[PDB]
Formats: sequence, structure tokens, C-alpha cells
Amino acid sequence: IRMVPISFVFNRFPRMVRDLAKKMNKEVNFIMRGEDTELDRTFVEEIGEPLLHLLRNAIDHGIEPKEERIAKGKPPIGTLILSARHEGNNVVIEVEDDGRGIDKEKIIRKAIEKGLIDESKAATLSDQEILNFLFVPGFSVSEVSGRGVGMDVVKNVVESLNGSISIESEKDKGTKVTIRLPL
Ligand SMILES: CC1(C)C=C(CSSP(=O)(O)OP(=O)(O)OC[C@H]2O[C@@H](n3cnc4c(N)ncnc43)[C@H](O)[C@@H]2O)C(C)(C)N1O
Repeated sequence: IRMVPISFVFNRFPRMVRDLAKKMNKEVNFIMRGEDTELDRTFVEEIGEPLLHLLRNAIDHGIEPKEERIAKGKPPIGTLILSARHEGNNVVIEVEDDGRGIDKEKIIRKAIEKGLIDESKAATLSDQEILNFLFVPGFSVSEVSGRGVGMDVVKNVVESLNGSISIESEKDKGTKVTIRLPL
């Protein structure tokens, strides 16, 4: 069991982010931090596709268009950060964007409609719990893209390796997703 820098995976994404950024007419700023931290050849190879998902949404859905984005006083060029820091005995990766932000009450209104939870205990769940509703399958008939990137696939890889994904978000201030990994 042999460890190689997290550079191996991270370095692939910039080309993609640029690619994906250009498809939806959005200019983005991509920052990668902590490339030197190291994980086992296994742990690195798995997370790429999971990480790739989290990046895409930020460009795709996280970062606003210039005209609407320029209005709020935030700089016109959105910023996307992928970082890995070696803290303690756990390896944590984070992806953050200065984006629209996930509207937490939209997730709460979806859990009630679909019966995941009833409304009167909505007060029970914590903000941290609300976004976990992004992890139920099919939270997202006539038409079906035979090809589908789901959020859970990520939750799984993380859960696969004894690891915990998390989502923190603040409407119109941005969202950040975090992946803690052991050893
Ligand atoms: C109606 C909608 C959106 C659904 C589609 C199919 S949906 S399949 P999908 O894989 O896209 O669904 P996701 O499992 O990706 O969840 C995406 C859900 O989470 C939140 N969200 C996740 N990351 C976020 C981020 N960085 N910034 C802000 N919001 C984020 C989003 O507001 C969204 O509501 C298509 C593309 C046709 N379409 O126009």
C-alpha cells in the first residue's frame, strides 16, 4: 500500500472545468489547493469521478451568469476551489463555489411532498440534515436520459471508504461540499 500525491487526480480537472465552464457561457475562476497531500493509490483513483460531479454542479448550477450575478455586488467572475488538506488522521477534500446557493426550504418542500418526512417535524431536522436530502435517490418519465450522474454515487464512494460527505450552503453566498477520508 503505497501513497502518491493528490496531485495525480486533481491535475486532471482544470481542463474539464474550463471545458464545462465554456459549455454554459459562464466564466469561472478555478483554484486548486493542497495538491501535495497524499492518499493511497486506491483512495485517489476512486474520488475523481465523485469529485468531478461536485465540480460540475458549481459551474453548471452553482455559479451565476454575469448579468444576474453582477447585480448582487459579487464580483462578475465566479470562483471555484478544490482543496485537500492533511488534518489529523483524516484526509479532507473540499470543493467550494461563490454561487447561487442551494435554497434549503426547496429541499424541505420536496421532503414533505414525497413523504420522506412530514411537515410538523420539519423543525426537527438541522440545516446539516436538510442537504442530506440531496442524498436520497431520485430527489432530482416521458423522457429519460439513459445516462445519469446522481449525487449519491458520490455519497457512496465516500461511504464506501469509511468516509463522510457533507454539504454546507448559504443562499446567494455559495455552497461547499466536504469529503473526509481516513489515513
Ligand atoms: C430541473 C433541473 C435542475 C434538474 C435536471 C435534472 S436533475 S439530475 P442531477 O444530477 O443534476 O441532480 P443533482 O443530484 O445534481 O442535484 C442538483 C440539485 O441540488 C442542488 N445543487 C446541487 N449542487 C449545487 C450547487 N453547487 N449549487 C447550487 N445548487 C446545487 C441544485 O439546486 C439542484 O436542485 C435538469 C438539468 C433538467 N434541470 O434543469
